[PDB]
Amino acid sequence: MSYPEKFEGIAIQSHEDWKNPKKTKYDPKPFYDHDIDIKIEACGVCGSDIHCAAGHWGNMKMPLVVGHEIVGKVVKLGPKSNSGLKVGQRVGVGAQVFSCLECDRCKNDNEPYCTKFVTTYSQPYEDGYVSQGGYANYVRVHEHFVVPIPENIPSHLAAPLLCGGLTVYSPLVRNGCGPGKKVGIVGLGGIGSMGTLISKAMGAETYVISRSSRKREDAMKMGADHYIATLEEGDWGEKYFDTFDLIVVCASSLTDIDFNIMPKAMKVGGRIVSISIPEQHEMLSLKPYGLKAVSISYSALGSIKELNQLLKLVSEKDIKIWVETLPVGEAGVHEAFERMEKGDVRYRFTLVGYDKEFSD
Amino acid sequence: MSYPEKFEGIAIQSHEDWKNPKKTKYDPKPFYDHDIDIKIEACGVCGSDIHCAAGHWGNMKMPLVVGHEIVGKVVKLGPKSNSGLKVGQRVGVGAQVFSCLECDRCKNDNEPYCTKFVTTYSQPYEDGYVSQGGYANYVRVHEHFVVPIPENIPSHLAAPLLCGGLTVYSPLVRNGCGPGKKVGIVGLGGIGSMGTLISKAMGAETYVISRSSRKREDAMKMGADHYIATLEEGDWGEKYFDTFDLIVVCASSLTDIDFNIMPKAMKVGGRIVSISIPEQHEMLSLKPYGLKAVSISYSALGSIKELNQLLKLVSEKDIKIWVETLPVGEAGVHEAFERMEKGDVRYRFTLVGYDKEFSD
Ligand SMILES: [Zn+2]
Ligand SMILES: [Zn+2]
Ligand SMILES: [Zn+2]
Ligand SMILES: [Zn+2]
Repeated sequence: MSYPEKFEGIAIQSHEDWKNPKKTKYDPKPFYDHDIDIKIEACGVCGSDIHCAAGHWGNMKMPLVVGHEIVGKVVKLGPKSNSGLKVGQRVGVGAQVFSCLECDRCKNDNEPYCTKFVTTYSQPYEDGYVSQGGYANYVRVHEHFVVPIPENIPSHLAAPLLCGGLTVYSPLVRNGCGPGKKVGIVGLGGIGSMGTLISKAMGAETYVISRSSRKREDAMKMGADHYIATLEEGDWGEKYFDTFDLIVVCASSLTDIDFNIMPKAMKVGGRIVSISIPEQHEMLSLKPYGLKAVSISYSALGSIKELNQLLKLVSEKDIKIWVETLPVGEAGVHEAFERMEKGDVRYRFTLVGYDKEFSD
Repeated sequence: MSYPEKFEGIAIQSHEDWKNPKKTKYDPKPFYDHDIDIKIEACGVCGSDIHCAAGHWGNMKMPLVVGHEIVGKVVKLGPKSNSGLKVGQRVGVGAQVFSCLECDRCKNDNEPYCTKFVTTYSQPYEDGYVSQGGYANYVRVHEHFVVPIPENIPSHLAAPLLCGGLTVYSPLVRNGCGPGKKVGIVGLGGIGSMGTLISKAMGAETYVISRSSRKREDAMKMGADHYIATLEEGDWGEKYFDTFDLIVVCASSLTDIDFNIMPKAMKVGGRIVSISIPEQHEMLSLKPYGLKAVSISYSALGSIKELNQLLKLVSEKDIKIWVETLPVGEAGVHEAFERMEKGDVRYRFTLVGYDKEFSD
């Protein structure tokens, strides 16, 4: 039925047919004093969306509404709200929808790494409800995770930042991506793109590192000071020896990426940071010997503090990311999905046209 | 014969009988304009010494004089010397005996990571000679790697710093080991000890992390604010969850050290740094998933700049390391070796009594 009691959205019915989501009606999460209800109007299709649906993460309780690069308007503030959000205000939600907010890690701004962390969708809250939202009309989120969206940034062009962009940003900021640093982006995909842009925006000689050359042109349109085609190198680590300060590996899987060569290209003290989460059956594997004065680590999402920093940056220096809009709906999602697997996206798919798909 | 033309020392004759070195006479490295000849009077027995001799590193050209925690006196400066060393001066030499000194990494103070790096022993120079020195009367080293040894630091108590100590120091300094930081030392062995001391000396709440409790008493005598016995924990990473900033793993091998638990105990941004080099057939193996906001890397020796920093620190705050002297000679080395394998050392063995073992 109408808003209040029931939410509607394009939802997965079975991992078996994850490519065919059907519009569905479901009960929202119980509303809490700090929660906020946001009427959605745009949602970036995140690679994670695809892996989840396909069940690459495991068997998830269905039905299931995916999507977590949300940009909608505030349509109802809970009793104890104090974040300073007004009703009808333009807001965003990313991958995190809950945290404890009391631990050291939260107070210290590392909510993605909280003991009691909960993700936007597919995860049951401490009370049982399995997080939904995304490819739907409304999403119910705790105010700490809802953010203001700068005026100049358009919805379809902001949403992707709530997750993908943030994901690249966090490690880039945290590891000094800035003036005079040499940064490599491994995998000019959805997240790969924003990182390439975000990276430059920060003033770092950005190198884009892909396999073929299919994307050389784009990487360069994006402002990448350099591009590297692995298949055309034999030993790129050898050629680019001692050049990088930081390399953020953001690629769907971690198979076609030899991790015994990469270190060579890192400066003493260099850092390789992966943004990936592949089909569980996968593991990041590399020869130990090589981590000689070069560290390797993994990163998850970012802290809302940073999510804000990014939005601001994307806003202040007019960062135009590459998005191709699709119409929300059993179809749009389908295409969206279909294509994302084929890798047939000009980097980011932002679902829109929410207004004319759910009605009243 | 006498000094000039031939050097003498206790040398390995075959990996097969690496425990029975025999006093030997061998031709020094050709003398070069910056080289320096140091008459040895003390040399710390380094774990590396043991692995090399045993052939854990591979088949090495024999005879072979091991030892690279050298402390002797300057007995001959080469033509172009300018380091400012005087003759008869007290000096030290560690594991590095050569570098290019022109590359970025050298000028930038990372000579251990130089393209043309050469180690004190077992390595042929760009000209062919296989680096010796250590358990001998004289060692011939390029001035860049010979260092002044503070007055107050006794020889047998300084030598171990030239390698072991430096090895722990480097990563500790480089990763902020200091006031208000929580640091863990994994493996209270030779290097483990100095690190425990050095660490405290710098003002870091030092935790010592070993297997049994056999060393609890010592670790505490050393000033360790805490001690942890793995075998008595079941899940120490769980108990010490989110506590460490840095952990330096300095243990002979890397087998009895589960690396899927350690990350848990690291703070977001924490760092695990190994100092180990095990019997080649070995590899540092751990579940990928865990490097969540925690990085893992490896480190080699230190930069002479740091080697100096350490000597200074050990000197200014009177750091007494744990050394048990032995008499250089077919015997002393034997015992030294024998014991080091059994692990029967109160941390560091410093060979001495060089004066009365080689004569004229
Ligand atoms: Zn995501
Ligand atoms: Zn928390
Ligand atoms: Zn050594
Ligand atoms: Zn060099």
